[PDB]
Amino acid sequence: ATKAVAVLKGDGPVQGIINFEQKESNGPVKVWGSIKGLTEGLFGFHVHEEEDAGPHFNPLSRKHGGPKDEERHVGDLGNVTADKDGVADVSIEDSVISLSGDHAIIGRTLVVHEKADDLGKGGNEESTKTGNAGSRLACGVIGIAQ
Ligand SMILES: [Cl-]
Ligand SMILES: [Cl-]
Ligand SMILES: [Cu+2]
Ligand SMILES: [Zn+2]
Repeated sequence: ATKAVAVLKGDGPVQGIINFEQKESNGPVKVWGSIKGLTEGLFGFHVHEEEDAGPHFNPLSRKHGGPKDEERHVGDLGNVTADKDGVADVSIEDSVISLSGDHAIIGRTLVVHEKADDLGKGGNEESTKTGNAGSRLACGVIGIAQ
């Protein structure tokens, strides 16, 4: 098993610790943790390309989708849901991201957005790029667990 952590920080109050674990080099990745400082609602949650306003991590050159869509970016992890006091519990199992190999998400940037991801079902081309999720509230590099 390979383990990773991203520490989400932003310019506002949004912060959190997100864990990743992958038992087999080609097995599903479990993603979990809590994000605080939000407001009640749905917020886009993706792996972005940045390592060093960049696009979603997309090594296979696909269009944007929800996590369970046949057409999606590798980074497309959908939405997290925060309650009235601004806490979202993240618990995701994903088959497309990986922590090893040619397309490993290690070193890329995890992002939580200001608004909801429309899962590529929106009425414009932007929907097929970013899900119309808007600006970033918090981000953090995905690093191998120390
Ligand atoms: Cl980016
Ligand atoms: Cl907005
Ligand atoms: Cu995003
Ligand atoms: Zn995407």
